[PDB]
Amino acid sequence: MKLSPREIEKLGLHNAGYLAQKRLARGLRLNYTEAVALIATQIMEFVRDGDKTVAQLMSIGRELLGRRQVLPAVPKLVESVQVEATFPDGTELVTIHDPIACENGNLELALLGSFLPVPSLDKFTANDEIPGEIIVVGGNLVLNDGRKAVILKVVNNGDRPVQVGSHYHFIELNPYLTFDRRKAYGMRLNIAAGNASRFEPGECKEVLLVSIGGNKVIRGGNAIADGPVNASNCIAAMQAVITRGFGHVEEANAAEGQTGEDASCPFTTVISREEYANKYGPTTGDKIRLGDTALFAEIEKDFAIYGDECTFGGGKVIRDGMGQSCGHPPALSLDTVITNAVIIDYSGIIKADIGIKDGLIHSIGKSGNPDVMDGVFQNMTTGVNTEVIAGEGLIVTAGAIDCHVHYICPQLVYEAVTSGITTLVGGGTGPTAGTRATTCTPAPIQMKLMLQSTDDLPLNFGFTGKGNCAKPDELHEIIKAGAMGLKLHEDWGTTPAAIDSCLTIAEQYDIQVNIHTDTLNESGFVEHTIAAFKGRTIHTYHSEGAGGGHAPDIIKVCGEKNVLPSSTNPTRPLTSNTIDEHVDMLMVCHHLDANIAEDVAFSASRIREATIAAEDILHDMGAISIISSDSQAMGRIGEVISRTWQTADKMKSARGPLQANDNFRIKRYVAKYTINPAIANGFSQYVGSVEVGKLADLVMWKPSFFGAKPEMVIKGGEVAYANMGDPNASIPTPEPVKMRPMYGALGKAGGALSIAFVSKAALDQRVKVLYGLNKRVEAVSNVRKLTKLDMKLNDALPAITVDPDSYTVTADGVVLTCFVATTVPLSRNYFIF
Amino acid sequence: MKLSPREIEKLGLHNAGYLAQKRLARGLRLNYTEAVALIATQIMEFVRDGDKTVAQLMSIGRELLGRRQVLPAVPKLVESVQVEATFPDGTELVTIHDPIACENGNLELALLGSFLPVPSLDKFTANDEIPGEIIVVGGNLVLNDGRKAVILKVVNNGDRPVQVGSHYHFIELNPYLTFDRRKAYGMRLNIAAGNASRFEPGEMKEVLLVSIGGNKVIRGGNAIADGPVNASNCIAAMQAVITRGFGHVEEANAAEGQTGEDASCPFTTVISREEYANKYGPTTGDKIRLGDTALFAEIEKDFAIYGDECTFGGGKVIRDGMGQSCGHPPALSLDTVITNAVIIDYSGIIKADIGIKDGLIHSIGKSGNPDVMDGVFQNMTTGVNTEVIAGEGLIVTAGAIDCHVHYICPQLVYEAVTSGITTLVGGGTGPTAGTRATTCTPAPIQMKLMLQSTDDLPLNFGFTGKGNCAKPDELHEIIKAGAMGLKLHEDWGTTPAAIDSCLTIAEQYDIQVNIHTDTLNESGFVEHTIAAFKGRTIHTYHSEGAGGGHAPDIIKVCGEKNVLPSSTNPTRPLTSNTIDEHVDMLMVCHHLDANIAEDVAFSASRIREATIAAEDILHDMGAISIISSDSQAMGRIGEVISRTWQTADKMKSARGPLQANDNFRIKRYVAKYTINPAIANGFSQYVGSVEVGKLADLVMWKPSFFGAKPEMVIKGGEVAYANMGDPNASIPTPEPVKMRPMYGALGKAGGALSIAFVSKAALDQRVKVLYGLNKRVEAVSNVRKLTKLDMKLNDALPAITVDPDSYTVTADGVVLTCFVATTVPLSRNYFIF
Ligand code: NI
Ligand code: NI
Ligand code: NI
Ligand code: NI
Repeated sequence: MKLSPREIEKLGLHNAGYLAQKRLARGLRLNYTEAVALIATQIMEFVRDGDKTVAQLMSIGRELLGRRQVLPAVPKLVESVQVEATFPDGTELVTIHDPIACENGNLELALLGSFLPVPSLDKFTANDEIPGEIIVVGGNLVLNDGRKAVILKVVNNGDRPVQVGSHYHFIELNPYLTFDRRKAYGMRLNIAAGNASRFEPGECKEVLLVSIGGNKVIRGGNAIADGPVNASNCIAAMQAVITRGFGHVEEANAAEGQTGEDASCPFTTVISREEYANKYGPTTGDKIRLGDTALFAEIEKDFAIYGDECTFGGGKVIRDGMGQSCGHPPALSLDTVITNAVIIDYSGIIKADIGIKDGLIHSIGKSGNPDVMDGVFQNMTTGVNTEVIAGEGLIVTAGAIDCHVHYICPQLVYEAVTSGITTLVGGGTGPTAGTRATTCTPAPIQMKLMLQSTDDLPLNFGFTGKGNCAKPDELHEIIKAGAMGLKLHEDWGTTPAAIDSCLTIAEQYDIQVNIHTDTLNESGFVEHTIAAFKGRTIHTYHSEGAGGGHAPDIIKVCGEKNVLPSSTNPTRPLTSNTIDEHVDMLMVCHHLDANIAEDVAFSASRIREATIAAEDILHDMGAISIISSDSQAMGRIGEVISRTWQTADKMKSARGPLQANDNFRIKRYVAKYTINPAIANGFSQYVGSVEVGKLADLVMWKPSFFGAKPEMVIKGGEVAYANMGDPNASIPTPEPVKMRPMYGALGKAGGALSIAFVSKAALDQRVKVLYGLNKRVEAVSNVRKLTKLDMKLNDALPAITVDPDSYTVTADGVVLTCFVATTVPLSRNYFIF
Repeated sequence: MKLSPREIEKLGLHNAGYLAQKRLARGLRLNYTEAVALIATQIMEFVRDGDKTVAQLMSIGRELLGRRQVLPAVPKLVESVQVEATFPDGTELVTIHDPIACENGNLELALLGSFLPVPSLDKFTANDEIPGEIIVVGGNLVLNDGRKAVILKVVNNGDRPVQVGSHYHFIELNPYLTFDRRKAYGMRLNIAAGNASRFEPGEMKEVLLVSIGGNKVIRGGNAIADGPVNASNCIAAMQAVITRGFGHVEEANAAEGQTGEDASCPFTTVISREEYANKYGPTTGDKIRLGDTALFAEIEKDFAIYGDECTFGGGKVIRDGMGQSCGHPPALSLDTVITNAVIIDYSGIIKADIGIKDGLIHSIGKSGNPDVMDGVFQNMTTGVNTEVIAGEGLIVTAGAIDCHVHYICPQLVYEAVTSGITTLVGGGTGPTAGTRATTCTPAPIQMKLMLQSTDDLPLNFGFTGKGNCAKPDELHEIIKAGAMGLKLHEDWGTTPAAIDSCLTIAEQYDIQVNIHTDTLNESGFVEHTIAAFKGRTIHTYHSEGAGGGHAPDIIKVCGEKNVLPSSTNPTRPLTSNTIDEHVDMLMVCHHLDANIAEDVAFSASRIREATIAAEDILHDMGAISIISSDSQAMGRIGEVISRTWQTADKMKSARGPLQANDNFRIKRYVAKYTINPAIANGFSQYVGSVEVGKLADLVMWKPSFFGAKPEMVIKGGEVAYANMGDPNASIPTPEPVKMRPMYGALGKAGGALSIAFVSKAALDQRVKVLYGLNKRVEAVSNVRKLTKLDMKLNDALPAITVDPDSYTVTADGVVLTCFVATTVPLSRNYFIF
């Protein structure tokens, strides 16, 4: 067949269309991903037929699926569908804009060529009544306040069209525009940042101009006015205007003034507030729905000065001598700027530009060019050598950190980064019995190998040894080898003696101890394991206990001051299939028999509605500080983030507000998979939050998709993984769009962008050198003096009791009961399976 | 002063002349080295004076030192003295040939400028009555037997001199030589390999010509006769002789025959036998005095076919198409050939060419070009790409192997290679108390460091850990780190428990255990340590015991079948200062007081004339198998070799012959610092003898200096260290000549040429990769099944008793007594201090 790659991919795309076609013919309402596959698939077939032109399919594509055939969110999610195919005259791109352009679509034609029977309308469900919607405050904003202003007559005396961007130095215009060049001096158009005025030939326009800000130095254009704005350089600019024949007619009468903050001043330009949000993303006071949850994030603070937003593109702001600085010291240009980002972080929900330098977050604030703009500090310069990642309208958060990882297969890793995870911590050596049961890399040799194995992958890694030992001998060895933490697991024996010996070792080496307790209460009940901690910091895995630990009351640990507790994700939150699923999963993982009295006793003692319900609440209470996966050993790597938001969404709907928005809950929860995993494991100076001085491990989200599927994963300042369409296409957006590794994941790049975390002892020996690692290696630290109070926004310490028969949990006197949700967000709207 | 390096060196050369001047003024008869410094020094001063010419100094230099002023060896050792100095007309080279050209010299003039009083003749001792002398068998040798021959008239009709080498293809000569070219076809001159016949213009000579050998293929010269010699190529050669105007007159009458082995055949050429030895070094039956000892090596076998010796030089044998082959497959050219070497090695004293390829000894035999010489095998081809090291007249031995090394300072190392040592085995970490007492590199960290440290040094290295332990735990670790052997030392405790635990480990890891027993008999007497061996292989260091062990009878170990025993070198052999030196040395190392009864008791129990006398004998018996240094911890790195021969010289003179030459003794001893240290430590497949397949770690000796100072040290095929004179000079021989590192000692080369030995367990983990070592790393093996019978030529097992009071040693019933020698060879004749 001589299949080129693009042919192979389209076969896949087609397969997805056909599956969507089969669901449609069943009278299922299609989700976003289904609508897309189906339409791209048909477009490709119509091109194969050879009967239809591009202009035709542009129309035909709007009339396949109608409001009736799709889910309530789809008409807002599907802005359009793009695909390329081979027409009779070669490859052509077809864009279908607003494909849900009607009520009924055309079923016959949506299925045409599939040979699937065409369903009747009444086979489809009835329409129900907008993910990531921006709720704009009512009103207008005056651009560019407190600046000298002038209105000038401008003529296009050329024979061709001339168009001028918002930030072009007006004196430097095409010599064929005629106006008062002297009055234009130091001025630029008073219009929304990044648009333009178009002058057809012969046209006369009356233009509102406003003064440039900051240092008021003009660079570029025609070099008419090179230099700082002053009386002396004005005289020189005018000399050059005359000599070089730049169109000039004095307007002695021109209205002059300033942009004053009051009503009906003719120099001022206003921008409708809904429209501000659409161009540049939301600003202070606006709220943003997280994905299709019920959560709203309100912009708390904005660094933007209205009218100088950093937007990149033709005629736009980020151009030489305008928004892009020219003449500052080269070493301080930002490597990359992320423009107009909504940052959601435990430390604040804000609107800001983010500058990246040397793989690090260099600054957060208002960025651009100090020669032309007020308010640009010397650490936020967009310069010649600065790349641009456009955040307008998107959310940025820290890369997620999953601190309960089983390295069972390398593909867990791709699934992780693709969901928004950039750091993994746990143990394993591949698909062995030991690794499948416990987060342990047991032999020094295997430490060596896992570090070397994962050395090119664009994530930060930590590996943990087997902590189950009643003598320190072999623990010293595994830490010296490079383990950055130890796992105490019952399958290797978690006994008071092992617990003690392992914590004494943690005290010496400043590493975290993660524990899965003695479910069987073989050598003690939970109180005996707590006693054995002896007031020493310890991280308790899946603290609720479905995934392991003292039956039935391991959850008591969420009330010990020295315990840092996490949950794993599959019990999150309590939903209608939770219990059934987990019982059987337990039966499967423990090789138990549905028909034996005691097998079923063990399992009913392990998987308990009363405690999972309590887990939803303690999680909302900030009594459980972290959420993690338990990847392929009871939990799900790609669902750390979504299960966090699904827990938040359920609690918002069940419980009281926590402090006219959901900010306090949003920040509490984002902390559970970003900052708190980093604190617990001892590397929070390097990652876990959007703050200056930390790795620029950064995930871009569409608000409509937030918490389900991100756009782009930045690793150490460079794009590591991202949504990507047809590699052969004329743009990146045509089908099939899927998460693929990017330049940050090829060759040596993964290593240059990331950190392998080891113990200080291992680093003292330079295991980075010994092991031949190209990834940066750093030591973990500051882990032996943590208490629950060091967990950001999750420092609650209830008195917990658990009834040994009913399993009912009481916290601070209050019986904890929670309902069984029948659905969750961030699921049916997003996934093809 | 702006001193260049040469100026700095000559200052040292001067200082040596002046010291030699002071000694002469005292009426000391000078040795070789003194004579040289003195004469070069005066020559440089006479040059400074500016009064005398080169030709003058050439005569004056002969009349400074006379037979009276020098030791008996000097007139044979000092063939000449060369130096270069700045005359009024720039730098010029002065060679003084045969500087002892008279009886009285000229004292005043030998001191002139030194302002030292000129001694009178009677202050000098009276003359006494030849180191490395060759004793030639009486007679002649017929060259080139069994070959077609012809005598031809040859005339030089050219106007300039023409000279032809022994192996040039005669038909290929200058076209101005006139002779019968057709008879000359396939012939060459029948003269000694490497010389020539000179034709002045117009001269007529009657030349003996003999047929070429091997395949008889002609290549090179003028391309007259390109091809295998046969009637068809003859016809073509004659065509080209006619066409190209090569001088040709038919000699219809020429005498034709062959080289018969009878007397007075006019076609044959004989070489006087003494002359043969002088040109090509000795052959079968000749004998060579080792240095200035009484030892004589007789050549047991010669591979040469008389007349085809490989000698390289202008006009000589090793030239394109003659002895240097042209047309064989390029991959099989030797990298280097050592021509006409006497090899002295445990396995035989012989005469052979030695072929080196890929740093290994590739072949031993008759080397050359199979197209023109008989007897050249395919693995002995001197090719275009073959380097020549000329061994004619010289002795080649394996690199010495010192297996009792304390790494106290890096300089031990240079002192070792410069004396002829290429492998070191021992322990240490530098000048610490532990390393100054024991051959122990105790920490894994220090193993890594010492291997990294010594990585560029052109010697093979083995490091040994601390074997003193009653538990195996840390012993496992040091071997895994890379130790290739363990040392049990009393200073760390050599108790029966430690001995057992250590040897049990050696059985697991296949490494050698070296021991210095419990001198104090604190824990047991020697019996008890022997019992603790439990029949297991163990290397006993300084088995005599002055250097350490059970007082007074450690020597008993030389009679245990599982013991491999070595001596250190300072007690070798028993001479008049031995006992006095050692008592004090013991006092100093043990911080003892001459005035405390028990300090003097311990000392007298440790240092024992009776046992040291017995050591001379058991050494000669082949009852002690190895001689080693104990470098800087009672022993002397640069004297492993000299002390071995000094011992052999003293026993020759004291005892009966061992099997009309000294071959058996010579071989027995050479094995003590070559093959037996490599067998005992487990790397004898790589080094320790001049045998095919092993590294080309080879030392070139002048017989006159053999066992004192070597000429050249070849490390893995490349010269690593050698005598070198003035780097500014026109030749390499002018003063000051001293041992200097060569190209094998610079940059990356030392590593490329050598091996670091580790345990198999360490190599299993790739410590070579972990430690970033550029030196090749290999594992030691085949060491736990050795018995004294595996020691080459040193396998004797006497029943030994030692009287606890008289210290008298008895071996097989015989009381061992030996005299205190007053002098030793390989000392006063050679050293400047
Ligand atoms: Ni677990
Ligand atoms: Ni787990
Ligand atoms: Ni010793
Ligand atoms: Ni020693």
